[PDB]
Amino acid sequence: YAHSQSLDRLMNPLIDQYLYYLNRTQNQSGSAQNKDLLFSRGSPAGMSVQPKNWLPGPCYRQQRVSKTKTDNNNSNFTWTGASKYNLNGRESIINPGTAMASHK
Amino acid sequence: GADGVGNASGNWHCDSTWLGDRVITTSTRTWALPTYNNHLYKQISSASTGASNDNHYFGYSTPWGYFDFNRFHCHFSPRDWQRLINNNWGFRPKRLNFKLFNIQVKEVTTNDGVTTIANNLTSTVQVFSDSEYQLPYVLGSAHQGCLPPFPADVFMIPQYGYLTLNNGSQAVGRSSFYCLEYFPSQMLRTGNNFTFSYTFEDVPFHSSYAHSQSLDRLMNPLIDQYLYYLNRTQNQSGSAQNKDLLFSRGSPAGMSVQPKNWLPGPCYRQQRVSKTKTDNNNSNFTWTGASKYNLNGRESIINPGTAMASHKDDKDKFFPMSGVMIFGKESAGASNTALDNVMITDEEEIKATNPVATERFGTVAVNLQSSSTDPATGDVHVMGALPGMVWQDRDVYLQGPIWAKIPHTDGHFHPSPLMGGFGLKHPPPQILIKNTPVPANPPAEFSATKFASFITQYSTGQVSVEIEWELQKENSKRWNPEVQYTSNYAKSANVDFTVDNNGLYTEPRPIGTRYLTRPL
Amino acid sequence: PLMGGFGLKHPPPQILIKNTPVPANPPAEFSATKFASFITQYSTGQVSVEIEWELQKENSKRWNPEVQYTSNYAKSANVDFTVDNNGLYTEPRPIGTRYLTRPL
Repeated sequence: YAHSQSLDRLMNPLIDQYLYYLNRTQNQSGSAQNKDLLFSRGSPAGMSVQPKNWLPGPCYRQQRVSKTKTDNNNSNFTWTGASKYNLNGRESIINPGTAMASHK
Repeated sequence: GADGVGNASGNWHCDSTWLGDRVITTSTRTWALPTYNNHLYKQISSASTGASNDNHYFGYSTPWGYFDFNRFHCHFSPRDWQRLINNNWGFRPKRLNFKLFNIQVKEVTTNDGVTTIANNLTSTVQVFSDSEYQLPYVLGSAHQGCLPPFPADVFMIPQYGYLTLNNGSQAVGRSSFYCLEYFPSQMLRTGNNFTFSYTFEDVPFHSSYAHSQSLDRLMNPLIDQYLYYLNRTQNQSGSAQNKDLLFSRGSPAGMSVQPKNWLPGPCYRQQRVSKTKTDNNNSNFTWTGASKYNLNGRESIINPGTAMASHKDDKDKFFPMSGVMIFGKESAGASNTALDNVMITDEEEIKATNPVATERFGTVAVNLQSSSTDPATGDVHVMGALPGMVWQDRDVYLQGPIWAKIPHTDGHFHPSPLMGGFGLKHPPPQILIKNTPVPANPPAEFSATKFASFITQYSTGQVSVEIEWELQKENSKRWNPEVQYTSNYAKSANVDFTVDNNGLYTEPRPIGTRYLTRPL
Repeated sequence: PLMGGFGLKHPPPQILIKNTPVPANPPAEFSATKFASFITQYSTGQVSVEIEWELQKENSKRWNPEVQYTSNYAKSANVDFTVDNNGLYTEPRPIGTRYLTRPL
């Protein structure tokens, strides 16, 4: 199956949270810049900032590659700049690696 | 159950009863249900809004309201919460009992400012529970609209809406649209009532204790180890400096160097922030320099993050910028509001096993030392799971949430919801409610076009929730008294957790659970 | 009790009553702020109390008549403990209990 929801978009788009976070650390009074600590409560407007319960899957990053040759850096980096592991002196490329989305 | 119009379909059960290893909480509140979205499902998104790649969203809003009691103060009174906290090493939910009754459907006509409400007796309200978990679950997001902590407080029912898959402001093929009328639901007139029960799965006890030892200080202060370590790599013979390899056995003198059996909890570092504005770097770094995660192109701030101690030592003036629980304050506002109008939670008792959130986890060797190259040392700011690690989870608070639905995934790890509480594969289901549409007079000739003329109406009833909590009693051989949550004996203008002259219930501070002490 | 009567460790308990709050029509959009709009209403009913009193009868060997509470036989504008032309109930004087006589 495929999820019809995404981990970051799990809340109720219609309701605020009863939770707060530190929104501004510098207030705008026309005073150019002036310290301060300002908090706001979670809003549908600012989903990226609302407290949440879970984290996305583990990660071991991999080098990007384009299907159209043009986009790609010149040179032979298949081994040179590929993610790999070091077992008793010898390296082996992490091939299918940790399960990660292929392209955004 | 069901009996005429002039017959109450349920009583006011609001109580708590203590039974050795159990406690039963029972709450009743009066509620009010508006007719949402004028009976309509609406497509909603971030399109033609302020945008921001990290804030885009696609979803729908339903004509349906929903019940929410996922908050400890929905069940425990302050006094109770005190009892719970001061005497119990742990606790958890077992059984749940939900009753809905005394339904009253009012119709309101409003003619020239003169707005009058009457009883529509034959009108019906629909309710049903998502027992099969086929609706997007919103309860585990710390939203508003729970049962009021104060029993005498009437409340408004939250509107139900949900988010599906979005490619910024746009939906995809695999995006899901759910119609709540495509569920069987029970219809109620004024004399009817709805009831329902649930049993919690086996979740571990919330740890309402604090350790009276710390992971590093677990040995016998009086005795040497039979283990050795490399103490000096350069001897002092007055020869300035001269290689050498010197080993010593673990001693009480040098505890920081003794071999040990365990590691502190995982770590994902957060930026420090002072409560007194002065100490803070100038500039607006709340987003700019906040720890966050990157999910399909969009970033989201790791809010309550991995469970870490809030501030080291005495420095109670600091706190992780987005790594603690911040509560409203009744008089607090939307988005302005200063530190004086909020309450920040101090996760202090967990210092004994967990890394401090603002500081680093530790330090790692980063190169292969030798005669010709100096030994190097890197700082480690992010630390994943390690065989031998142990830790506590974030505490829970009287104004805090109780449980959250473990997402249905091919895999998860120590699924304690990150805001604190109980992680349930099958949580108390969502109870959906809704006023049934009552059409106004239609045309005297048939018309296929959608119906738009509705008699406007709302509803009121009582709701009762009863929960059975299993306690884990304390078995301490500690000789000295323990720390307890207490009220300040001294005189005062106001009494903690009461109403003021204007009759507004107010909660002084957040209260955690970890007062009693178990050894490690 | 110093004002006179029966001192009870567990007296007839307090009977608390109250009209149940009936909200007026709420906003067409959700609001977390405390609810303030109530349909104003009151209530009427009858109440009945029934009490069983144990008497301790008199066992007197006194020869001469006793003092009794009596109403004045003589003519009068008003009858003790009644209503007036305006329909107002009125209690002429206080009446204690101690009329019959027991020896010490």
